[PDB]
Amino acid sequence: MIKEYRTIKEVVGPLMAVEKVSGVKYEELIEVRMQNGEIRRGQVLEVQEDKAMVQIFEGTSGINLKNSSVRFLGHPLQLGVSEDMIGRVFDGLGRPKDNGPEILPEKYLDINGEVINPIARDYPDEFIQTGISAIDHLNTLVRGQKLPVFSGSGLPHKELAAQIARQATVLDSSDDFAVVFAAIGITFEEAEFFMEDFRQTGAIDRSVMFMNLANDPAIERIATPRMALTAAEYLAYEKGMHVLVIMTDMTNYAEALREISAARREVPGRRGYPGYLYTNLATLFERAGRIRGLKGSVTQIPILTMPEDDKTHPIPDLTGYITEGQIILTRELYKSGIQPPIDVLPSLSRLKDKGTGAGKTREDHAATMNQLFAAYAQGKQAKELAVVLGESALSDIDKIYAKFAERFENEYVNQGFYTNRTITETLDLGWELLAMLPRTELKRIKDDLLDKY
Amino acid sequence: EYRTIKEVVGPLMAVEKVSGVKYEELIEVRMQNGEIRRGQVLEVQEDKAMVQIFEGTSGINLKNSSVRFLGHPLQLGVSEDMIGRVFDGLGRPKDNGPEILPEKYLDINGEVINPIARDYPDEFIQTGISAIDHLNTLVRGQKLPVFSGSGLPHKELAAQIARQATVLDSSDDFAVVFAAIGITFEEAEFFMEDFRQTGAIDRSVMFMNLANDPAIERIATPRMALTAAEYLAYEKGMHVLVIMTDMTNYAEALREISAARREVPGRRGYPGYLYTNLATLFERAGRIRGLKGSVTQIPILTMPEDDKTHPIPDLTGYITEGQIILTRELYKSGIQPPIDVLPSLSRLKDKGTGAGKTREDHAATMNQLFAAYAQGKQAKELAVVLGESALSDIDKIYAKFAERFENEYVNQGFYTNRTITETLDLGWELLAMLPRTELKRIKDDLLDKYLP
Amino acid sequence: AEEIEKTRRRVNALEYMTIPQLEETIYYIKMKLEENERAEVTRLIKVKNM
Amino acid sequence: GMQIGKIIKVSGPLVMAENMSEASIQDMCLVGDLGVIGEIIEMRQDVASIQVYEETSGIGPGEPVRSTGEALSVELGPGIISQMFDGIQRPLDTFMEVTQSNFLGRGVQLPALDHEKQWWFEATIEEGTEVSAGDIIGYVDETKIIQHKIMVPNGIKGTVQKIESGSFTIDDPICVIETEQGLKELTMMQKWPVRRGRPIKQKLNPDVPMITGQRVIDTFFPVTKGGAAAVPGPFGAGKTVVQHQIAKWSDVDLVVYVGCGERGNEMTDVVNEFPELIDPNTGESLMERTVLIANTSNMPVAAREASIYTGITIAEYFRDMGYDVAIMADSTSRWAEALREMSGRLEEMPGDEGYPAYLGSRLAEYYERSGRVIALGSDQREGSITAISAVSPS
Amino acid sequence: MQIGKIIKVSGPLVMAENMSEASIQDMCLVGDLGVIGEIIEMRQDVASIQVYEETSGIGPGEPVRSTGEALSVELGPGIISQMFDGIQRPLDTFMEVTQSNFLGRGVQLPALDHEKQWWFEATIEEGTEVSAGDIIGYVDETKIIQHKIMVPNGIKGTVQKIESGSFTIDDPICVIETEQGLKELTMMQKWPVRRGRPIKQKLNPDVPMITGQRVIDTFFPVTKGGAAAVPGPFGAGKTVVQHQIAKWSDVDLVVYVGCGERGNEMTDVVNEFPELIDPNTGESLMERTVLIANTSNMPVAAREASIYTGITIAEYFRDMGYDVAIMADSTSRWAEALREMSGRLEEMPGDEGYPAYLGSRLAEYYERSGRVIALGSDQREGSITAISAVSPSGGDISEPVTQNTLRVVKVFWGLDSSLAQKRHFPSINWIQSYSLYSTEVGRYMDQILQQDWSDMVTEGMRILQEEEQLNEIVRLVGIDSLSDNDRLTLEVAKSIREDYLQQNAFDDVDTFTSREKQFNMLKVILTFGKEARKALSLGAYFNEIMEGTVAVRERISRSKYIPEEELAKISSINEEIKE
Ligand SMILES: Nc1ncnc2c1ncn2[C@@H]1O[C@H](COP(=O)(O)OP(=O)(O)O)[C@@H](O)[C@H]1O
Ligand code: ALF
Ligand SMILES: [Mg+2]
Repeated sequence: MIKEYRTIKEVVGPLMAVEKVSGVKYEELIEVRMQNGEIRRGQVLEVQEDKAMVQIFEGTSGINLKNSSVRFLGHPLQLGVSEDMIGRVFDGLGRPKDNGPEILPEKYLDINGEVINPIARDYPDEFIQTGISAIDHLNTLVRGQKLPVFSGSGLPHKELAAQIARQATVLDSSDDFAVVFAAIGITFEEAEFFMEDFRQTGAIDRSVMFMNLANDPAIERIATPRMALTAAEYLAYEKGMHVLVIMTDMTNYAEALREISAARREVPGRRGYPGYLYTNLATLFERAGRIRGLKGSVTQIPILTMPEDDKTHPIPDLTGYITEGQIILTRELYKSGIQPPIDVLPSLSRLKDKGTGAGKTREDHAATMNQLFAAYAQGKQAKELAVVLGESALSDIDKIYAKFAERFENEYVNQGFYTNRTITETLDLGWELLAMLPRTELKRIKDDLLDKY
Repeated sequence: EYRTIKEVVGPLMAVEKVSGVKYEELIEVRMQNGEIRRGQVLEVQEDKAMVQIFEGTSGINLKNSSVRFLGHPLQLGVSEDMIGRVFDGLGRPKDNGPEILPEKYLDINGEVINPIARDYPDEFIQTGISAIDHLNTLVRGQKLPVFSGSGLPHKELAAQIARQATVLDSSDDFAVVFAAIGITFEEAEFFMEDFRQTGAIDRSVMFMNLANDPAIERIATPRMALTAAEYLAYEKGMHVLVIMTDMTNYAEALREISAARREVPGRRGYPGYLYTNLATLFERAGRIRGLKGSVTQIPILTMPEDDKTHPIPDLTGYITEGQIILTRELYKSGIQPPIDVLPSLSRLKDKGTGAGKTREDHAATMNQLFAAYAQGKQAKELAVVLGESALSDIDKIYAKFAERFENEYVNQGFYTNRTITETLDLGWELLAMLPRTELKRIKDDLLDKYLP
Repeated sequence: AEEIEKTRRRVNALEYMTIPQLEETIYYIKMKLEENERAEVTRLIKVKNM
Repeated sequence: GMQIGKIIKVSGPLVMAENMSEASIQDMCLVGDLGVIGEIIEMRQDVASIQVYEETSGIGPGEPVRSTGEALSVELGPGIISQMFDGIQRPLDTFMEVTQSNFLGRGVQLPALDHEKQWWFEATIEEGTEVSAGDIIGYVDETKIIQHKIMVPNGIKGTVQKIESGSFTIDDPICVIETEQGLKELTMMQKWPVRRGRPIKQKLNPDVPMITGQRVIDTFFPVTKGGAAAVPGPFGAGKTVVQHQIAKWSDVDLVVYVGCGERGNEMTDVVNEFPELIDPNTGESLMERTVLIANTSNMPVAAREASIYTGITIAEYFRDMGYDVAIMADSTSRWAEALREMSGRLEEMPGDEGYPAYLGSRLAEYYERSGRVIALGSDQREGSITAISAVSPS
Repeated sequence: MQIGKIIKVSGPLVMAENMSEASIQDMCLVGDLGVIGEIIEMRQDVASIQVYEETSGIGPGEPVRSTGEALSVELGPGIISQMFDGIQRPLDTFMEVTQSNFLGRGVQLPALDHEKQWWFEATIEEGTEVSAGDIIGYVDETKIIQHKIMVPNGIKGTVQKIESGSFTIDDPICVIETEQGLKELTMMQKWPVRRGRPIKQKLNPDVPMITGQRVIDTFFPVTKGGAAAVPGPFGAGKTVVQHQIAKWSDVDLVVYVGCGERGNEMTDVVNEFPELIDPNTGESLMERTVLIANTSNMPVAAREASIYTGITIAEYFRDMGYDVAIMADSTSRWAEALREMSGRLEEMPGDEGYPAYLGSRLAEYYERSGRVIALGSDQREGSITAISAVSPSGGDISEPVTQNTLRVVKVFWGLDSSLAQKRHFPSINWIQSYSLYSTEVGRYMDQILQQDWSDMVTEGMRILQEEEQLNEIVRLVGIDSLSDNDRLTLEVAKSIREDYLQQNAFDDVDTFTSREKQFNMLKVILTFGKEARKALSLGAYFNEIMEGTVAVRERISRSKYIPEEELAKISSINEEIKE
């Protein structure tokens, strides 16, 4: 029957307590009929005795207690999945916002998703050519990989994401990428720019998107990323597509969970954030990879703005412990006009060793790559010495390196947000940056690879 | 007997329908399968009393279980036949030897020593270590701890001091009371194997509390040792040496008990009454007026993150006379024992060293080798900043002194007993490198007596 | 004069960069630790009331 | 006639007892059958929470608790000179001999002063004289150096009805005053809380330079009669050497050495070396004009917290006789370690570096009680208290 | 017979009344779905059930049934080369029944295959006094590991009837005449994960382990039966060590436990293990590896079980007399699972919110490992080596997890971020890391090759210690006034860091260094710094001796690359450096 009660106990902020109820399940989607006719959705957070504590996604603004009702739906929050979702605009809860026809759902999947069996998993060794030498050579991106982009407030993190989805492809194949985007509490100006770039590319129709802007209620931001990953795996493993996931801003997502964590009077952890943050971010990031027997795949490129530009903040720290590597944008490289301002020293990719080599990219990629970082680290170390102790004080051997790191930033990394360089042009460029140093200083490339190149 | 179990939250359980219950009272749980488990009272109320079970509450049925109140806290069955016997953190036998008929049953808490009744420690103790006996002299009745760290060889040094501890010309053997607090079975076996292989077990009484044993078992372990050390020294007149390690695990056991009572911690997440807790154990020592016996306490603690401002070493320095500090830099170079003498001090070394005590040149050579090292260490650094060309002929000797003092004086070995005579003469050989003009602290009356 | 100039700029950097960078660094380090333990014991009082 | 309360709950060092409506806040109590040292902290209805400063093993519900009816106070009279006490004024020289033991047993309570010893009272005032708080009625040669002047205790206003010289104990009445509240008798013993200071007529500026005998002090860094000096004491700096020369050569009447909290063997130093100092003007021991406070680190925290508050109360008492008293604190860094411990046990909001937030006000309470003051009474004699405290930072 | 009724559901915490017959630590079937849970606390008739599955869609009023037994595992044939979840359920069989690639709810499956037929070869004969731990027979589960079936604990009697044949794990293979009566024994025994398997005596581990890593086997060694911790930040190399240690350990069994990490890590581990063929055996590394996997997105309470499950499986194999190495990657996620439960239990949190009993549970875990005399008349020698990975936030090892860990472990493999970003691998901080076994392993290694290895290792550590002293006094001052003698030590430390410590797992050669190779490379670099000291003390300038030794100094670089057969190449560098 229609389970709806009218005995409200108390309303405190985004939380709400109903008494004299029965049959209420945990994580149950609810609806609040007020004294004026408005409907606001919510989820159950705790059920004890005849009481139920719920969280209102749109907030409790102007709600009379005596004359309101709570409609329990008896099921968790679901998403109407269908292939007609392609090229549609949904809000942060799932309602379409592009003023189009209603989707006829082929299925209703729980937004929480499901855990892929590690035995049923397929290890992603596929190579993705992103057109960016700092990624394709240094921190290789593979299909089915968990590789986020760390950025800060004001940094061109939105320019870099459009560049990657515009230029992403795989070697010896013609398959296209079904991009899935999710806006989490961002401003309208960032979202509109992303929309205009997607239109320009011609991939807008392929992408499925969920929109939660800054003026939207913060409580619903907890469910918006779970909307996308449910629709992403729906198109990948069930429909047989290669799905790419790009989300921003994940920083606003963590802020949304802390609001409920603070409203629920829970036991805080680091900087007031809830203790289960590593787990809660894991429910989202581990929804990626390939399954044996299915032609689909889920690749994730998260985006977060580091609060106070601090990597030891709980948001970017726990993200690194879950995701396979990261891509870090520094304000110092953007300060110098480097596009993209990718700092490749602290960045890393962990799935690339199986994605490079002969037959995948180039035979000698691994040896050049290893040789690059080591010499860049010392060249940057020498530049930081030149500016302090003087140019002449630096050793002549180090002084050759000081120029090594200068060209490796203005020419190698700095390539622009619209340059799709090939993997052959990227690795050939890398040797040209290693030909400066004498052959004796290239110790982590074998003679066989040194002689042939 | 009570069969009223109301609440069980982890290893803690509450028993209602109680009367006359006391704090830290021993209880005994009779389970539904006949299994017997013991416990201690962490909190009492008029209608209920909470207790922590040592073995835990795994598999306990509240309805069909029973609890027996003993009416007495953790007491020690003290006796003189304890010499050579090894117990656990609760006084239970561990070596499977013959049973001990207790002469008395004393509560492990003890009593506070009257400060005017306390006597002045005057006798020197030869630990066999040059870095200690010469520059940081231990005195019979002194509280002198050992500040170590996670990974520093404090177990080898703990086995060396208790093995090489002896008093000069006293004709009475030193008594050793060793108490392992929450150490691993490997480190515990290293201690037990070293005391048996050298015959020091014939002089020692060992209490062994492992790490996996209950937290309430770690708290009573120092109280067990000091109560027996109090009995051997003050009731029998023996000279007792008390050694404890690791002291940090005793503090963590207080935290598990403090959080079990929902007490808000103090500085750095530790209970507020720690100062009283540590001083209660550290001040149960020293010679007593009218009694020939004496208690010498040597705690050993590893500093978290090698921090001296941490509550464990900060409060210990306020209670104990001095501190022996080990450094990670000296251990990674091969200096055994890695005892840095610059931050180490002894607040009672002045009475321990002198004529009749050790030798007349003890105080002078200490102050001479002390300043010679600080000057030699800064000279070696001057060779790194200004190069060897800036070092003069005198600075080259000072840099050579520190290097030899690190490798030949302090670096003696964890199995090397050096007499007070062999220690002072080595200092003179290391000081013989510098010219006399360098040696200013030592008067020429004694400088012309021992300088080779 | 050349070695005078190498030492001169060596000295200058220490006074104008290395030592001041540390001095400000220590200030921020000590600042954080105190408020962190100050705010950490604050919630422990609130949790004790639960 | 104190109302005995019954413990209802015991947890850690904290003990709860009901039926306590008669007791007042911050009073001292003998907790349990044993009678350990307990201070009332908070009280709700008839239930009072009591922080126990001794070990709490062996105590539980049902055991009674007796309130002393007063806050931490001191017995002030003849006997106090040349006798050693602790932070809560427990006579160690009496504990040693009477108990026949070398320990301070839990629950063992002994009176501070000697209530059985005979003293020759020399009546200096005659009957019929209007008296108020502060006037001296007579003195007793308590010690060879000092003339203990018995004063009229506070709160007494009337006419001297009958007085006579002779020999009495500190519990015997030596005078009778015809007050507004009826006839009242006065003894040579008076109690005063260590928390609140003794009242005065008018505090004065310490402008009388003190002659310490040390050239570096009296010339460049002089302390005045009623001043205050803070001394760091790093090991090896001869901190005890400078201390002994000040307590011996300074032109003061009485020295009140206070050991806040000290290491056992470091304290034994002071118990043996301080009596070994000879007073330069007569040739007797310095103990004759000194009242020593002895607290090791394992003493109850109330002894370490109120260690300086005890001696300053004794100093203010002798100050009101017109005497100039020098009080010595070594070390105050350990005294704050007692207040830091209190802030943790009481679950208070912490100040800087763990010390309580009221640390600055507590130090203000102490050093503001010392100084050149005008004691109460018709004589308007000038007393002096000079504080020489020692600090030992971490 | 009691049917409990739920009264509260708060995340993975479910409270239910009418439980008065059940006991603590009992497994339960919660809700209409029947999800797996466990009682953690008990108040009156209400029991707090720690649920090991997702609790979405469960409310008050649903039935809950106990099982009477605690969390246990099936120790018998069919466990080798198989992966299971936190409760030891076979994930491969989980796929075959539900017929889906996704994890479900409310399903219980036995760990081992009870219908599989094995060849039990009886070793003991009827009429022998037997007790707990005695071996009555064996089943060759793989080529190398001889799975010996032993007498379970609590069974002490005389064998009456026993013979070989083809039986299942359930089928009775022996009948023991005990005092209680005639008891039938099976090839499978159940054992509680939170109760450690008993032994006869705890021995001290002094036999070191050959891991193949140069920084490990030389400066910070771990003995068979030791406890090593690997703390470090993300991307530092914590999982690379666990994989490479398992691939090249001389142990008889490997128990790799994935705790709260990434599911993609488990995939390549299960695929690469059957390919890593041991040439001396012909079999692979998979046939001695037992995998337990509970990923980060799986239920949080299951992370507790995964830790106690692997250490229990290691004890079933150490009782046979075989060396076992258990891998805990990562311990931090387990610690997180406790705090999240402690917050829902309104318990008093410690530093960073962790429960105060964290150091107790850690001490209760590592104390199971070590060299032990297994129960039985043969007095067989077993050992368990614990290699744990800790993941402190921001590389801050001052967290309680790492601090409590370093108070019970003996080896500390601290990983550094600054070296990992410089592509230095394995990124082990030499100054920061340590090993309490470095003294005893030095004595053993001194004897096996008959060379003063303990003191030439001390010389290498001293050189690396002297560099840190120089580098710290020279970062800000600069090296321009560096004395000629001091500059040599800098070039000695640089050779030690890039040639010996810097090694890559991916290259087939650098992955393994034998005991003969680790000496030859050390002999070249150490004799270089010792004899080139004599060159600089011959009135030589610094600039010179280097310029005329670039050819020797390069052969020193590729010294790791020399194949095991061609070691003479490495030892021949000692004479050319002298000349
Ligand atoms: N011993 C090693 N040799 C070569 N590369 C390594 C080594 N250890 C770590 N790395 C590099 O670091 C990356 C992350 O290592 P991993 O152990 O997964 O990090 P974590 O510390 O997060 O477990 C790897 O993908 C690899 O490229
Ligand atoms: F990325 Al990790 F431990 F695997 F930090
Ligand atoms: Mg890892």
